[PDB]
Amino acid sequence: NNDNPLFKSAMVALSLKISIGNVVKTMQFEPSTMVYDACRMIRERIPEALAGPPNDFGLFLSDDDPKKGIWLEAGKALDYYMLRNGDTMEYRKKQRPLKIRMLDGTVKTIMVDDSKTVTDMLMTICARIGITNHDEYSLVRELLNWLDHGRTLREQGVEEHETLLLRRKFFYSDQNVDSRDPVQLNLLYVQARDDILNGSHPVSFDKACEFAGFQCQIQFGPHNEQKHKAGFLDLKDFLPKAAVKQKGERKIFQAHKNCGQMSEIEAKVRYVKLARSLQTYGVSFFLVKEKMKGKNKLVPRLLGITKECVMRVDEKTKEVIQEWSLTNIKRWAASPKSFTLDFGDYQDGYYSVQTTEGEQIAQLIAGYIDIILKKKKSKD
Repeated sequence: NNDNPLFKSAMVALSLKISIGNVVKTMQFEPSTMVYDACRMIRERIPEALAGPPNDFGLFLSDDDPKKGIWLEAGKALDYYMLRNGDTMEYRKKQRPLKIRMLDGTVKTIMVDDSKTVTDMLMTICARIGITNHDEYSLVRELLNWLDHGRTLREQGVEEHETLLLRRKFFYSDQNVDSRDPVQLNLLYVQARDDILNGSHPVSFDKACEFAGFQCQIQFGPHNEQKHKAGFLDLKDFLPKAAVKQKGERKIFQAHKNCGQMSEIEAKVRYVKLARSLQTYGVSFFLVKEKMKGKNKLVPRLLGITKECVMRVDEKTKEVIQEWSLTNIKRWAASPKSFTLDFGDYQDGYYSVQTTEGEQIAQLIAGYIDIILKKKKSKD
């Protein structure tokens, strides 16, 4: 027998455990409290919440599956988040370290906001490195597994120990090549070289050996028959996977010889101009399976996307069977198994093919459209 002089009924307040590091205090909020207000009361009742400027801190609901933890939006109210008495929010630092592979082999570490999408972080990353054309850029895990620009790193399963790659994804505008800025020249070189080498830029066997000849001149200096003889080369470092044939060593060394005493800068300039001169340059290819009239077996075929068109290309000859301008495409739709283009009245029938790349294809087509729309308003 003992009543409680402190008993208060009809209290309709969220009783939440606030977590900051080793510390866990319990605090009371009115459910309709804006999140930016909850952070404010946290800062006024727990001194460990003053360890950094407010803009660096947020409320975070954790989860056994890290991809499912969420940062609460400043503009919402606690009850939007179906909070029940006894739940924990962490008042948590928003900045995480992120490792991007640098051109000199080092890895720069950039602080990025764990609460923002990959689109937003790309501005941060390019500014900290000094890239101007950031809407042409994207990220891949070091390990063409492009990440999703409309989702955070956390919700795609990218862990903080992972090192990421900054690569050019869209080919909308090309600055001129200038031997007077060797740093910029080396960028354009490294970008064209990696695309040839990894197979993003398909090239003939003959051409793949000509690039390799330039790459030899750039990495070893003028050809030296004494040191650059049979067996010298690690072909996987100099040829696309498709191109690796020991017939190539002799062919690469010839091209290397034909450079004579070309300087490393002239070789880089000649490498970039050659790549830019191929009709494959700036085209993203995807492997799809078409259906022919009659033929119940599907034909493998390449789908090429550019800043101007979508293209049906032959898997071997690389010649363009058919090309549709992006302005002739009314809508598209992807599935985990298919990709489909609607052309409106420009054609009788949809274009539909099997591919595991439907979503990647759609993201490329939509990204080019978004660059085009952004460039049309900014020229008005």
